[PDB]
Amino acid sequence: YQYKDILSVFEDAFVDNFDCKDVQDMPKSILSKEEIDHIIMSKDAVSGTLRLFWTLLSKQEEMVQKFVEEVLRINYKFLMSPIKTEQRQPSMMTRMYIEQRDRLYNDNQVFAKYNVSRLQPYLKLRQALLELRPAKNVLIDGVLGSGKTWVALDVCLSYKVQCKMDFKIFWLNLKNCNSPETVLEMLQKLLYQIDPNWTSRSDHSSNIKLRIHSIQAELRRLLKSKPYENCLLVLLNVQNAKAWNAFNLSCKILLTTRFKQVTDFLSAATTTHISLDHHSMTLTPDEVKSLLLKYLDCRPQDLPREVLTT
Amino acid sequence: MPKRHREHIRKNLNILVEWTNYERLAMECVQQGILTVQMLRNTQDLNGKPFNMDEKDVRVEQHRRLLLKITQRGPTAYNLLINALRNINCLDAAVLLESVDE
Repeated sequence: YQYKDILSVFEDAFVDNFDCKDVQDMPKSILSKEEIDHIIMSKDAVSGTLRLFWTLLSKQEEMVQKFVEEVLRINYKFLMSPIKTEQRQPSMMTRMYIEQRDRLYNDNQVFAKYNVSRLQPYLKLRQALLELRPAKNVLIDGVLGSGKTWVALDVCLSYKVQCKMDFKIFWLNLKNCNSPETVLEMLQKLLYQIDPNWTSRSDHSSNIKLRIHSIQAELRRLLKSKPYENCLLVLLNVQNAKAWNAFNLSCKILLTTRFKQVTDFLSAATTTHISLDHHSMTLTPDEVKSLLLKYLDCRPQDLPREVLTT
Repeated sequence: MPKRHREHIRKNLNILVEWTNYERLAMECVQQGILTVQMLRNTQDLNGKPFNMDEKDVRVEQHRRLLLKITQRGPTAYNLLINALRNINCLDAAVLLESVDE
């Protein structure tokens, strides 16, 4: 199989026990010089191990085998066993997690490769996830095209997110959803991705709105089922709070609000709200240079850029 | 080892750090094969910020550091601790260590 996929599972072990501070036996080829530095200044293990994973996945698939097979065997004694027992045997839930995760790469193919991990928000968002009650929802707002889609996928990818969420995560993009027809097919596709089964007899052209009430009730009934207790229904670029006014059926939903009206409509108590047009929310110069390196792809010529735009 | 051992080592940090000497425990553990040069250097060292505060708790904190490191080592290492402490002959901490188990 692979090593990089199995890496993302047991972050908890490394944050719990592993420490990069005592692990500084770097082979030159296994790391990009500075990260046996930048990990340390980036706190101890909550972010240091996350960025450790990010950097480790940045390279190809061999130096990770190097890490587990010779770098780890010198100091960590718990830590030989899990990877050897994980690489080959591959448990049932890891398999479904990686299936869903390969799917999440499958439907993107752009952010799936051109992503750059913006730590600090991701650090300040999955906490609302690990808290999110079966009725509450999470709001994120920021500038247009703030990577709100990018960061949403970034956080979604956290193995903790799939694991608690019971690996059932579903996306909807609120594009042109400002008509009481523009949501009908939205509800239809939501049903179908929930289940490609429908009792199409109830269709009544008399009231497109009575029909939307009926489908909301039906999909709510499907919601209150043993597997679908925690099914993740994220809404992308909410055009208006009116669209959400249909999308309220006591779920662990969460929304990336794009407009001030939408984000300010919600109650901060009943709905946690996270900003992006905020000094700490934004990208570091390190983040910016990582992105321009993701795109330009020239380390020696990276310096040839100025310092502007965010 | 189980998390019960983790909670025991963290909750009994004070008695373990007070019954046991710093340098003797360090030399014992390193000669037990428990630590290498890099990790012993890290464990003995601190932020360097605590240089401002009183040295009286510095080494003790370093000694405290030792516990925080050895809980990381494998399940039998605690038994090695059980062995290592008997090399220390500091059995007052050893009985408390063994009290939670069995």
